[PDB]
Amino acid sequence: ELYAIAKELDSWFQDVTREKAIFEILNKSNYDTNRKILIAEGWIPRDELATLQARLGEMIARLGIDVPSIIQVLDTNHTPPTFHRTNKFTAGFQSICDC
Amino acid sequence: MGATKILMDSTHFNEIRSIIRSRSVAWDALARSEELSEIDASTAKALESILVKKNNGKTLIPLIHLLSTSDNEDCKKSVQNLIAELLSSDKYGDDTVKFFQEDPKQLEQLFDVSLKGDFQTVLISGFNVVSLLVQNGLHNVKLVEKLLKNNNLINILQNIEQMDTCYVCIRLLQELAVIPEYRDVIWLHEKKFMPTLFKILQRATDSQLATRIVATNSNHLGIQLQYHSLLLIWLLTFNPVFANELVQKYLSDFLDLLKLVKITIKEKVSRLCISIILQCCSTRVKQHKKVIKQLLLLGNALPTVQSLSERKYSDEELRQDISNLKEILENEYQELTSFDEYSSELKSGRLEWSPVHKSEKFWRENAVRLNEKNYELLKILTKLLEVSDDPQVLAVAAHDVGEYVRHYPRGKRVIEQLGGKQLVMNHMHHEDQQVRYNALLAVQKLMVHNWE
Amino acid sequence: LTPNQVNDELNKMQAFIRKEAEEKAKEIQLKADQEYEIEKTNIVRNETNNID
Repeated sequence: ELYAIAKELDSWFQDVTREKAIFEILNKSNYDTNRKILIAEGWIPRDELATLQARLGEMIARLGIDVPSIIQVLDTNHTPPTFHRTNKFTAGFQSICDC
Repeated sequence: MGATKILMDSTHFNEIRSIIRSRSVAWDALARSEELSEIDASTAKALESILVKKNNGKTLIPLIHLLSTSDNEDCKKSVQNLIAELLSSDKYGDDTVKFFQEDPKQLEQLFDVSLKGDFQTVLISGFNVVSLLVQNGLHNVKLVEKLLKNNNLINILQNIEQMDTCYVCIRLLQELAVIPEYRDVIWLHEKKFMPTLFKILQRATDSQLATRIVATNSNHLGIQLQYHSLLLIWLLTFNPVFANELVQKYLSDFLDLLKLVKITIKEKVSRLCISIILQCCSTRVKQHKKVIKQLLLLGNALPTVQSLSERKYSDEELRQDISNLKEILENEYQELTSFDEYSSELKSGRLEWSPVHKSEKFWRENAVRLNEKNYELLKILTKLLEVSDDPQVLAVAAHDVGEYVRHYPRGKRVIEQLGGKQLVMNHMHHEDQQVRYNALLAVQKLMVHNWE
Repeated sequence: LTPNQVNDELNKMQAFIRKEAEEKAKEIQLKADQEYEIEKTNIVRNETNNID
């Protein structure tokens, strides 16, 4: 039985880790029985809205329920986060930038 | 006039309806050149004009003549659109609804004249007929009986290739059956279609998402079919006595609900299906024992109840319903005596698995009375095992042989006097995996606990 | 998609949930009718049997 289990236990480890992590991260939103919708907020880059919509094209493709847009930008009074991109050739350079 | 509209959810055929609404057929020629009564088209033009800037229902009487005298393959479309549209809003007319429930002569033969030729004309004519039937004072069973006995509908309901026409045809039936008056009537020849519906359900549970088979079908564009099918069953099952036979007629389909409750996520099916089974298992009917045990045997839904109980649901209905299901599912058999049933099953020569077979919490005082005959019956069972070759039979006995020591400590001596230890050693290498695995379990626990 | 369409995903789903609950309630009324039927028939049977 060890021979058989070995093929799958390792995979299942990181698999189940993915589910626990995804459940946790989704759990940070607010929900109540009041509304069928889910109350959530998050912070999203602005130069990829079209890509976000296209990727949500799958949301309307197979699991479709016909509520495509979940994006509506409002304003706040707190400073936004700062972030940028990195590349393979610059693994070290970019790290020390924000270190 | 004021009534209850029908067929709102469907969308594909709304445009088909609109196809002729935006058009206009040539009525003048029909009666102008020896094909229609010279007044039919003249007053038909006036009626069409009345559709705007006016709002008084006696002039609708002659259309019976027109449809009776109707001769062209599609001229009937204008009048059937009239029928389907005068109901679109209460603003139309002043004396429509009252007259239908008065004279049955016209209404009865409306069905007779229609239901021929084109698919779409048949569909819309049936829609108009049933919609008129919706209103109070319209309960003539003969119309629905003749509708059922005809093969014209099944000639298209069998079209597994297209799901739209079959959708609408099945859909109108639920509104037809809202009242029990027609559930029984349909039950006579109901068999023509529920095999098809169960095929639809089997395909649904067979949903292969690795290939595109839901083309334009999602986004409320085809999910409605199951939402209304399950409603049809929850409707026809409002009667216990009639609900009994089907459960005693088809087995696999009913068991398929456990698979159904797993694949999809949409709420439109969960509460619907669970209620059907809840009705199926109530003592309110005078049969609630024939199929429950086999449901437990092949079902093994015990893991599922907690799984769905823990998960997320905003509705206030299914939460208690699943608790009812669980309490009636486990208490019925898992909370039962064993020794009597144990003897009954062993004497029959039939050995299988059951909650009694593996359950142990309810085995704290069975062993003492298993020694009443000095284990005569159980040792004879062991002998038949020695003269048996059924792997399940081999495993089940050894299971309780092990349960002996697991519960009862001093029965080791009788086990020793059995002399089957060498036969257990022989069973070690028998071909089946399960038999030798369970035999190793039994012999290992015997030897280790023998000192224990 | 289009920002002006964000009201359609609200109103259409409003209608969808409304019709779901409407069907649920219209069949709950049929359940009430069935309850009427049984609790009428049983009570009348029990009383009229003693009357007989």
